[PDB]
Amino acid sequence: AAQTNAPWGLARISSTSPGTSTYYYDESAGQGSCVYVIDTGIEASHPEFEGRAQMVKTYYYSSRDGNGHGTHCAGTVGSRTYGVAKKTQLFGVKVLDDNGSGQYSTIIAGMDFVASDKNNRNCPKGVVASLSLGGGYSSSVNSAAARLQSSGVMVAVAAGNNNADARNYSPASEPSVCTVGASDRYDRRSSFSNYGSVLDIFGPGTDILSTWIGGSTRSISGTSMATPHVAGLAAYLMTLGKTTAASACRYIADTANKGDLSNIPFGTVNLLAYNNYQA
Repeated sequence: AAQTNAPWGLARISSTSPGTSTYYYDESAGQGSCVYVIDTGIEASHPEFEGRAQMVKTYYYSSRDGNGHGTHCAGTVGSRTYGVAKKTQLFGVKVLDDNGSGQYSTIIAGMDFVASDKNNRNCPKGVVASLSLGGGYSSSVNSAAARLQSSGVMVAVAAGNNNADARNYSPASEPSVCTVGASDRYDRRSSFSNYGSVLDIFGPGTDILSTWIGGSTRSISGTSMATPHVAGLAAYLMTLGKTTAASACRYIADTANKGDLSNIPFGTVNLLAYNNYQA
């Protein structure tokens, strides 16, 4: 299948060179997989989700996304026009308030919730969790992310937007999950992207067009935007049978475009997520 005039990040993950405009992908499109987006919520009524999105848990007064961040991330995972895995099932868990903030105790509860809730869902091709959030180092937050990964869920987390070593941020610094940095459309490390040896993979993160609340769209930037590219790619590869939740991060690294990024500090991997599609 091919989507012409795609957002640049989708085109980039299906190409060996920057500057293309077509997203090439297998028609299976993540069908039969499930992605939990743990964030500010999802506007599930957005036409771009086609009935495939559902809020399953909130830690606040409402399940509505009153911010937009979670709806944007979910759109990069699996919306029709802006998504990597266009037939996946999306589940929203609202651990961040409508200002985009949340306490660590609530974020931990949301991770433990997903590890249990997935056993009540029909996800024959596997389960992914996308965490576009983080803060200062916490061994309790790292431990919760490791539990979620151990329970059989492919966990992808943002490296953070401090132009610093991700070792000092959580859950970015948990080794057992997939830690995602951000790149721009000219194959540079995004100027805000964290770096360091704990990074596993880079994805498109600068000027990412996706869904927004009120049935709208907008472009924003962050490692928050790179993470759902990798989460959607994992769901897509699990549906194709190429990998499992336990090994998807390693498989994505193994099959990545290597050495193509600039402004990568010594000791950080030079790997850009790639779907290896062949017509």
